[PDB]
Amino acid sequence: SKLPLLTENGGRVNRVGFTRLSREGSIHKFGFFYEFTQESLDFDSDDQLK
Amino acid sequence: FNVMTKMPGKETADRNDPYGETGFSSIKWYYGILVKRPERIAVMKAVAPL
Repeated sequence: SKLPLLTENGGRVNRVGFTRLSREGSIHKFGFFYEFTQESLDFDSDDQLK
Repeated sequence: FNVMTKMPGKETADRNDPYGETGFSSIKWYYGILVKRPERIAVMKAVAPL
């Protein structure tokens, strides 16, 4: 049914148009930490806690 | 006589016929007359038999 079919009287028939889309992507920030006291690394059982 | 031919091909394409199938051939010409002595032209009208 939809086949492009021409005749001898070639004219404004079978017009086609094209489309252009787009794809996005963002950037997000993360992070975490932890706190310690000098009284937790000075007199503590382990020497290499840090 | 002026004869202008445009054979079907690249020379007949347009936004109306993008495929370029129909050509043509046109003959145009000028003609005139200057009757200087109409006294010398003579006509005669009569009917004719079947």
